Amino acid sequence: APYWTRPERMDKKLLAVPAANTVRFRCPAAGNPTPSISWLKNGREFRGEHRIGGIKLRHQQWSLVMESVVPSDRGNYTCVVENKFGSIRQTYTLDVLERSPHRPILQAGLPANQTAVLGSDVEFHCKVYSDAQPHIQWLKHVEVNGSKVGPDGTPYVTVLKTAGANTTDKELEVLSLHNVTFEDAGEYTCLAGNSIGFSHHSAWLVVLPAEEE
Amino acid sequence: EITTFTALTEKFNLPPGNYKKPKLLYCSNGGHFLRILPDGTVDGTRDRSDQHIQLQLSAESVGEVYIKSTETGQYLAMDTDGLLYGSQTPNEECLFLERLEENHYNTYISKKHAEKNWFVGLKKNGSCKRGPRTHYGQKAILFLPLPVSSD
Repeated sequence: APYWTRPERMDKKLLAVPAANTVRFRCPAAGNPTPSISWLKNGREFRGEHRIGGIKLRHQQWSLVMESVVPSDRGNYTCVVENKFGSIRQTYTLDVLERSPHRPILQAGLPANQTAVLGSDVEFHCKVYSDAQPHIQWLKHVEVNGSKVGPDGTPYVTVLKTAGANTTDKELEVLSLHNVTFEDAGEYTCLAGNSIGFSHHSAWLVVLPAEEE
Repeated sequence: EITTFTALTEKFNLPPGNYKKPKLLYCSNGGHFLRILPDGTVDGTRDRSDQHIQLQLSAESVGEVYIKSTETGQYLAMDTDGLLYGSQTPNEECLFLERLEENHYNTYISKKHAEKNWFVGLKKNGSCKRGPRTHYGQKAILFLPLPVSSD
């Protein structure tokens, strides 16, 4: 009859961890005679190389050491202690994340230059993966009395109201201009800020009258 | 080399606006999912079903962020004592400073009491940790985001 030599230390099956970092799943036991330790992935025999990097479990320490973990490893791992007089088993659910310690990444082409009639109401978009809480802003490349670039060598701009709300896409980042006089013809920038530096794209808008050619 | 459609026709190979969706705030210390109890007190829990672990973050400025629940609307905060509660209104008491530590774990520092380095960790049993109680280095303060459900 087998038993968990260390029960108290076995209620933590949730093991959320960062990628490429060795993991050690164990569950100490004993009995008469020494019971076997069976493993499995998701719920079926976990081969001693059942995956890349392979494993190296110490069937003696009642452990299952895995190195350089990967999201593809995230899977409720279960230990099985079977003995002639009894068979016990407990399961640990593993996960693996891959943090993106960068600035916000913004799909290209977005925003993208566009045109519109006066009094036309427009939008500009922005996809932004960004693990770290981003702080997206929409600038307007205004030109302070004379030049577009001030003594800081960096362009003059102005944060924009927001023009509306969420609505459309809960995955995008639009800016909605409305009566678009031949005054919003400047350049618009999407400045995605982040704990880890800033990222950003830009684009142009051009507005004309009502006939043409 | 396998692959699929979608990413092959995509225009961006990362989940767009993924910061808008809500997530759980694990805690490297125990195995808990930060919880802002309906009443208003905060604590730990493993119950991957606890209807009060679904946090919705956001940043009004770089690095500074609000931690919030998707059930109520409690703007988690830290009182002058070092107690994490859950204001109903957004206020200086509820602004945290987020940072992705080399151990790829995030840490929240009570912006207001930043100077003293008070974190939003969780004491082993899973109970909230008194501000002053935290120390930069203890797993208690090492939180690690998680998707609402498994896969």
